[PDB]
Amino acid sequence: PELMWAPSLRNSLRVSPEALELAEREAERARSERWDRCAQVLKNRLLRVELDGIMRDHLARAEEIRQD
Amino acid sequence: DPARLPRDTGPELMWAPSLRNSLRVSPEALELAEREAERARSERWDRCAQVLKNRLLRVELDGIMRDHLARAEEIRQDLDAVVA
Amino acid sequence: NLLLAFNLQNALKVLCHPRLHTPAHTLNSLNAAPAPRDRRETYSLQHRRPNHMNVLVIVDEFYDNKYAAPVTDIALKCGLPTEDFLHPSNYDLLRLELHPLYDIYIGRDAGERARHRAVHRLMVGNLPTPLAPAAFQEARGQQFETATSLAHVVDQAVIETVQDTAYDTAYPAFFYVVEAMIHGFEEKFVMNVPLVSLCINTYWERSGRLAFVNSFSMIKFICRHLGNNAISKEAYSMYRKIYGELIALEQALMRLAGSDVVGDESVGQYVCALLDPNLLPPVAYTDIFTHLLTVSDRAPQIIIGNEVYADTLAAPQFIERVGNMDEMAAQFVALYGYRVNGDHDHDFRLHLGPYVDEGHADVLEKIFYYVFLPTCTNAHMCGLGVDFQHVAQTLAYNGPAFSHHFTRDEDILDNLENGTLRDLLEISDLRPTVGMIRDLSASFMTCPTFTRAVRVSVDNDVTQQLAPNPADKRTEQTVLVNGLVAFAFSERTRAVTQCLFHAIPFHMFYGDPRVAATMHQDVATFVMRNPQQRAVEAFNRPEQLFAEYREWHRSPMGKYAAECLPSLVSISGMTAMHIKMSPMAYIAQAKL
Amino acid sequence: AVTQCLFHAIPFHMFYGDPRVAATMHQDVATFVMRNPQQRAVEAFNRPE
Amino acid sequence: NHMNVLVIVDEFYDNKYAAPVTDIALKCGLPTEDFLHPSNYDLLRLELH
Amino acid sequence: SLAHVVDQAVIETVQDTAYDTAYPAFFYVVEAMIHGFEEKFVMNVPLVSLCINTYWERSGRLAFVNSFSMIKFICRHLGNNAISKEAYSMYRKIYGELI
Amino acid sequence: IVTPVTADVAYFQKSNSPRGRAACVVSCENYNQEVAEGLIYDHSRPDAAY
Amino acid sequence: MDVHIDNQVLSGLGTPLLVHLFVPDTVMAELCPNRVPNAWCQTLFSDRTGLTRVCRVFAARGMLPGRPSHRGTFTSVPVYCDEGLPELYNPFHVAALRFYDELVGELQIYYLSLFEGAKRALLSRVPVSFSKTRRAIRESRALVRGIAHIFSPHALYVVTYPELSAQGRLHRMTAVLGAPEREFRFLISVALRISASFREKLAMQAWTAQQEIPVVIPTSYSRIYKNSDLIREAFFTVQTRVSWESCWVKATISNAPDACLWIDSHPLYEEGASAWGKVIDSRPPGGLVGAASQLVALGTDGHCVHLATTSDGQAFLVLPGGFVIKGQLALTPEERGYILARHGIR
Amino acid sequence: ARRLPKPTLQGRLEADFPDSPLLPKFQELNQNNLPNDVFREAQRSYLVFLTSQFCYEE
Amino acid sequence: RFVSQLRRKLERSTHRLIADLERLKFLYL
Repeated sequence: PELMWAPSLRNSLRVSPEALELAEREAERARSERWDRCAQVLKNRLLRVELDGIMRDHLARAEEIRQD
Repeated sequence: DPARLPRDTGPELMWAPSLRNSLRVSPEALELAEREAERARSERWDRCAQVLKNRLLRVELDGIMRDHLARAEEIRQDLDAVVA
Repeated sequence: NLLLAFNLQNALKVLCHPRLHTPAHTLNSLNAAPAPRDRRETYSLQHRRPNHMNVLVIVDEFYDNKYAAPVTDIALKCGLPTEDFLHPSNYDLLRLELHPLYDIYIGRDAGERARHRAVHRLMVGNLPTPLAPAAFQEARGQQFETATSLAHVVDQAVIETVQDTAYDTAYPAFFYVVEAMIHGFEEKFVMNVPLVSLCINTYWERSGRLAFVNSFSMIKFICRHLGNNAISKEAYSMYRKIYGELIALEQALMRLAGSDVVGDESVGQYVCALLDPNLLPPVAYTDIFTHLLTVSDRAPQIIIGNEVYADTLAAPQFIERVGNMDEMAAQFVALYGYRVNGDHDHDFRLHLGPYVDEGHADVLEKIFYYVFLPTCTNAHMCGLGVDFQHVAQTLAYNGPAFSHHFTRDEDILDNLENGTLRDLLEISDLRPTVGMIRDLSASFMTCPTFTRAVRVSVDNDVTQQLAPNPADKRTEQTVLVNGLVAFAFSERTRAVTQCLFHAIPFHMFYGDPRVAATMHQDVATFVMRNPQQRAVEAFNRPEQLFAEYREWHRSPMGKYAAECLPSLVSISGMTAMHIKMSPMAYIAQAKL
Repeated sequence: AVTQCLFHAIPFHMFYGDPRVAATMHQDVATFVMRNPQQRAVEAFNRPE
Repeated sequence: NHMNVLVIVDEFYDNKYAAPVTDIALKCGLPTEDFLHPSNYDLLRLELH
Repeated sequence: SLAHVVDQAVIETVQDTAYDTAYPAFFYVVEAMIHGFEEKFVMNVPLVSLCINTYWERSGRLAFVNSFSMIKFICRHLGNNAISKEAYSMYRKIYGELI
Repeated sequence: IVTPVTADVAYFQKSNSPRGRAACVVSCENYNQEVAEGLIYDHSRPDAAY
Repeated sequence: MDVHIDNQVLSGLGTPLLVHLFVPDTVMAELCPNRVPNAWCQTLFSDRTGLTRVCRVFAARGMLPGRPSHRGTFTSVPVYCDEGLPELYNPFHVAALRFYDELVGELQIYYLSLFEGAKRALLSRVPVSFSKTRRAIRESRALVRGIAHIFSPHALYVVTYPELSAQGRLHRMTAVLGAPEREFRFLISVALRISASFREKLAMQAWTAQQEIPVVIPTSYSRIYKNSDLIREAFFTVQTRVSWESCWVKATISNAPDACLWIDSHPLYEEGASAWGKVIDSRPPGGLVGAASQLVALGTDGHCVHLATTSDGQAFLVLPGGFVIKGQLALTPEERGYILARHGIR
Repeated sequence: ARRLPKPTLQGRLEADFPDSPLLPKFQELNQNNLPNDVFREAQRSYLVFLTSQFCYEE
Repeated sequence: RFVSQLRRKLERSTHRLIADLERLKFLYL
C-alpha cells in the first residue's frame, strides 16, 4: 500500500546546509526589485498629484490675464 | 529512526498516528502553483531594467516643455514696452 | 367553499423582504460548521489582474501544454438532469447549493479558515439546469410573449439561415478583415459602402445565406444606410427583420417594466438586466466607457490592467478618443509614431472613438449580442483579435493599390502578387475592384493597434447589495474592445491567417472551444488531450481574463443556449431568462 | 441628418404621438427618452401640454 | 400665444427631467388582476363610473 | 438534444448515390490518386469541381461521398464558387451533422 | 346594476352581496361607525371573504 | 457632517490645526473586510523619525455624503507637526491613522495628497458651540474634491470650506524623501537578523528536524517536496510586505499584556496573501489541549509555512511537515520602544 | 512579451514602381542605428502608412 | 487700440498649448 513515516521527535529533515546561503541573496535581489517597482509607481502617483498643483497655480496666475 | 504504518483514527495522546495528524498535501496542485509562480518570479526578474532611459527622456521632455515658456516669457514681456 | 385565488402577487408580501436576500446568516452557518466540503475548485474564483496589456500573451500562456483541466462547480451542476441531482451520489454538490440567489463556493484554504464565500446570481438564467430545465425556460418565454402581447415579426426562415451562417465553415475571412477595418464608425462606412454592396451581394449569390451578421454596428449600418437597391430585396429583408426583432423585443421589455419610477429614475434598470445600463455589450468600438461612469448611481470600476479608473475627473488620462477622421489630420503622423515607438505592453491607454448619443440607450447592441446571436446560433462563436498593423501591411503593400496609376474599375485578382491577400481572396472568391480597397488601406490612419480586453467591474444594484463580503458585492464582466466576433473557421483559413487573427474565448456565450480550436492551434491540442472540455458550459477560460463565478452569465445560460432549438420560442425564453431576481423584478413579474 | 433642415416632429395625438418614432425625427425627444426610458411606451409618453 | 408649432414642442423637451404620467395612462397599462387588488387603491379610489 | 441539420432529402440523395449502379469509375481513380493528405488535393481543385459539377447535372445525385477525407476537404476547401451551390450544401450539411 | 365585463363567474356561482365587497357588518363592532365604514367602503383593505 | 465638528472642538489640546475628510467604502475594503471597524492619530516623520505624541480622532460610518458620486464613511486627519510657525510643510510625509472600533487596520496618508487636494478645493448664560455655525450655511458641491490617493490608487474625498483663520492660513501654505522607505527597510533588517538567527541555529545544530509538533508524513515527502526545497524559506523575506499585522512585532507589543503565541501564515509557494498574526490561546478553559489541537492543525497545513513568535524572546519557524527550526528574538530595545510607540503607549 | 508572426509580403515595391510620387517622402529613416530585419519591416510599415496617407488624401 | 487683441489671443493660445503639452506628458508616461 502507501506507507507514512511515524511521528517521532527523532525524524530528520532532508539535511540542508548549502541551500540557504544563495536563498536570501535571491530573496534580496527580488525584494529590491519589488520595492523599486512600488517606489516607482508611488512616484508616478506623486508626480501626477504634484502636476495638478502647477495646473491650479497656472489657473491662479491666469486671473491677471483676464483683466489685461 | 522513524517507523512506517498505514492508518489509524482519532487519538487523545498526541504522538499517535491518526487521520487528523496527517498533513493534507495535493502534489499536482502544488506543482502547478509552484511552476506558475516560478514564471511570475521569472517575469519579476526582468522588470527594473530600462526606466533610466525613460528618466533621461523625461528630463528631455521637461526641458523642451520649459524651453517653450522660456521662449514665451520674454516675448510676452517685450509686448509691454510699446505703450508709451 | 369559495374559490380563493393564489397568484404570485399575494406571495410578494414575503418574497420582498430582505431576509430572503441577506446571506449573512447562511455564511455564518456554513463557516461555523464543524466540517467543510473536502473537494475544492480553485479555477476561476477571482479575476487576477494582468500586469501586461496585450491579450495574445495571456491566451498563449494559458494554453501551452496544459495538463490539469479543472471545471467549476457551476458547470458541474448544469450538466445533468433533475433526478440524479437529487440523488445521494452528489452530496458533494448539494452541500453547496442551498440558496436560490446565491451559489456558495468554498474556494481555498490559503489562510486559516476556508470561508464559504458566496457570489450572487443576478438574473434568473443563472439557476442551474437541474432545478430549472430548458423546457421550463422556453415555456416561461411562451408565457412572456403573450404577457407583453409581443408581435414576433421574424419567421423561421431568417432564423435558420442566420443559423447556417454561423454553422458555415467556409465563411470568407475577407469579411473579417473588412469588419476589422471598418470597426463601427459611420464616416468609415460611408467610404466602404459600395464595397459591402458587392461583398454581401456575391455572398448571397454564393450560398443563399447572408453575411456580416457577426457584428451589431455592421448590420446597424446595413439597416441605416445602403437600402439604395445595391443588394437584392430579399437580402436587405433579413437584415431589416433582424433589426426589427430587437426593437420589438425592447418595446416588449419596456412594456414589462411598466409605468413606475423609483425616486425619479425609471424602474427598467432594476427588473430586467438588459435595460440595466451597467451591463455592457461585449464588443466596444465606440466610447461607452465614460457614459456608464456618468449615468450609474452605483460605482463601477473600469479595470484596464490593474488601473482602477474610478473617476471621470481623471478621465482623459486613461482613455483618449479618436473622434472624426478629419479632426486628426494634424495628428496622423503622431498617431503613427505612437503606433511604432510605443511599447504596448505596460501601456494602459485605450484608443476608441466618440460616444454617439444615440436614442438606443446603449442597449440595442446589448440585446443583439446577448439574446439573439447566442441563441439563433447556439453560442458557437469565439471572439477573435486582430493586429491592425498586420492587416495594414496585408491591405497596402500589395501591388495595384500602391501604384495609384492602376485605375479603379478593373480586376484586382490579375494584377496583385501572391501575398496573404491573394490566398485570402481565393478561398473567399470575391472581386473587389481597386480603389474600393484603397479606402480600406486609408482607414489605417485612424485605426488603433490592438484588441485590448477590459475587465469591467460594476457593482450590483441596490436590490442585491447585501453580501457580507464587500468585494463580493460586485459582478465583474469582460468586453473585448476593438475586435469583432467570429463564427467557425476552416483549417484553410488558419493556414493563411495565422499571422492575422488570434482567438480570445472571453465570454460565456462567446467562449466556445469548438470554434476557437480551429483558428488557434494551442487549444487545438488542449482539447485533443482533454476531449470532455468541448462543451461551452465547461470549457476552460483564462481566470486573468474571465472570472466564471464573478460573471453576469454563468454556465447554465450557455447550456440552454447550446441546446435550444433555434426558433421563436427559444428567443422568447432567452429574453425571459435575462430578468433579474430582485424583489422589484418579482413585483414587475407578478403584475404581468 | 439630411432632413433636420426640412422637418419637425409634432407629437399631437394618441395614435400619432408615438415616442419611438419621434426619436428618429426630433433629437430632443431622442435624448429625453434616455433620461426617462419608461416613456417610450405610447400610453405614458408625455406629449406637449 | 402664437402660431408656430416648432417652438411649442422645443419648449417642451429642452431639459425635461420631471415627466410624470397621468392617471388614465397609469390605469391603462395594468392587467385585471393587479387593478382590483388593494395595491392600487389610489387608482380604485378615483375610478367609479 | 442533438439537432439533425440533415433532413430526409440529403439521406435520400446519398442513398441513391450508393444505390446508383453506374457510378463513374473515374471517381475511384481520382480517389486512388488523391489519398489522405491535402497537398495532393489542392493540385486538383478544378478537376474535382469539374467531375462533381457534371455529375450534379447528368443525374440529380451527388458524388465523392465514398471517402471521408474528400468530405473533410470539400466542406473546408471548396464552397468558393468552384462547384454548384446546391451540391456544396449537401456536403456542408453532412459535415455539420458529423460535428 | 352595472358591472365590468371581467368579473369572475366563480364569484357569481356563489351567494354574496350583489356588490363585490361582502357586508361583514356584524363582525364590525356595535355603535362603531369608523370600522364599519372601513370594512364596507374603504378599499385599502380587501374583501372580507376574497 | 458630524464627526468634523466632533473632532474639531476635541483635539484642541494636542493639535493646533484640524483637517476633515471622507473615506470611500471601496478604499478600505482590502484593509478590513465585512465592515468590522467603525481612531488614533500618530503622524511620523520623513527624516526626523524619532517619536511623537498621539491624538484621538472620532468618526462615523453608514452616513452618506452629499455627493451621490460615491457613498461612504466619515474620517478626519489632524495636523500638529510643524514646529512653531505652521507655515512650513513637510513634503513626502506620512500621517498614520488607526481606524478601529475594538485596532485592526491602519491608514497611511500623505501631506501632499491632503494639502494639494485642500488647495484644489479652495442670571448667566450658556455659550454656543462656535465652529458649527458656519458649516450649515456652506452646503455646497465645490467643498469636496477628488484626490488620487497614493498608497492605494483610488479616490479619497476631502472636505474643507472657508471657515476661519486656521483654515484660512492653510490654503497659503507651501514649503521647500524617505517616509515610506524607513519602515519597510526596518522590517527587512529585523527579518534578516531573524533569518540569520535561523541560519546560525541550523549551523550550530546538526541541520536536522527535531519535529516539535507531531504529524504523520508520507514516505514520498522527499519527492513531492524536492531535495532541500527551502525556496519558500528562501523567498520568505520578500513575502513579508506587512509587519504590524504580522505576528513578529505582535509578540513585542504583547509583552505589556506568559504562555501566549502569535502565528503568521504564508502559503507554500504564492497561493496569496494568506493571513498575518493569528492568536493561540492558553488563558480560557479551552486549555492547553485546545492549544495543542490548534497547533497540530497548524502543523498539518500542508501548503502553508508558519512562523511562530514567543513573548519571552524566542522565535520559531514551522515547516509544513511538522519540522521546527528554533531561533532567537533578541533585538535592541530602541527598536522595541520605537515599535510600541508606533502602535501606542509605552 | 510577443506578437503575431509576420505575413509574407514578397519582394520589394520600391524596387518595382519608379512612378510613385511618395518615393521622395520615403528615405528619411536611418540604417545604422538598428539591424537589417527590423529596418526592413520599418520600411514596409512606413511605405504602407504613406500609401494610407495618399489614399485618404486622394 | 489694436495691441490688446492679437497678443492677447496669442498668450491665450500659448496658455492652452502648455496644458496640451502637460496632456502630452500624460500621453507619454
